[PDB]
Amino acid sequence: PHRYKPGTVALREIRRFQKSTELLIRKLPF
DNA sequence: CCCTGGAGAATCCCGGTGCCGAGGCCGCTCAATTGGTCGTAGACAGCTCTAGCACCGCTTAAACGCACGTACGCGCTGTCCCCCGCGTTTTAACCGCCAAGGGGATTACTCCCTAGTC
Repeated sequence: PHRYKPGTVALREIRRFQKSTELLIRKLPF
């Protein structure tokens, strides 16, 4: 099982967003 | 007791082709310079006047050490509860299908506006 401990992918995924700069909110519901 | 070979998987990175738009080029174009005025407002004293610099001696009011003392931030213990990674499902926009008006241009019939001579 390729299950990582809670938070192991969290730091990576935070890095992924804080690199990005796009719109985080879907336009139609807004 | 704790370290790692192997493996799974995310990262860094440069080819490697397609695209749309940044920048250059063209044609106006309108607003900053500039001539003058004439009179406005601030620089230049100038008289004034007004609060502060330093000084004096007190007065106990705060400031600091010493000693008691005591309880709280922090670090130890344990459990427990609840949120995540992954697996399965369902709203959620997007692009095709159809037959009918709306309309904007677009051209055809024609009809009056225009203008000639026996």
